[PDB]
Formats: sequence, C-alpha cells, structure tokens
Amino acid sequence: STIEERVKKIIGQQLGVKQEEVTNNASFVEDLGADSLDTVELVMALEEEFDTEIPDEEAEKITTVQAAIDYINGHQA
Repeated sequence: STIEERVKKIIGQQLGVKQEEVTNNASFVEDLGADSLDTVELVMALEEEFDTEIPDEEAEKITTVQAAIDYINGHQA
C-alpha cells in the first residue's frame, strides 16, 4: 500500500489502464499519450483524491505515473 500504490490507481484509471500498466519510469504525455482532456481529469481527480490543491509549482512532476505517485507520496519536498 505504498504512496504511489494509491496514486497509480487514480492515475492509470484517469487514463484507462490497470495499476499494473502504470510503470515507474514512464510518461503519461508520450508513453501513454494523455491529451489535455485526460491530463486535466487526472489532476482534478488526483487533487480531490487526497483533498489537496496541487499548487502550480508542484505542477511539474506530474507528467507520468511515478511522478504523481511522488507528489501524493510526500509532495515535491
């Protein structure tokens, strides 16, 4: 039940792939290809997911899977 264990879910889900698909060193921008309609729904959800207002700054390490899992893990700190 690692941090990403919860991020991968909503993540892969936001895209439409099992949590197993969502790798670590991947990319939800190219690897998968999440249009601006999939990426958004991703963050929007990710936020409420843990009731958090992802700040612009933090809006940097959230282009792939692990990335998000890292943000939800301990937040870019």
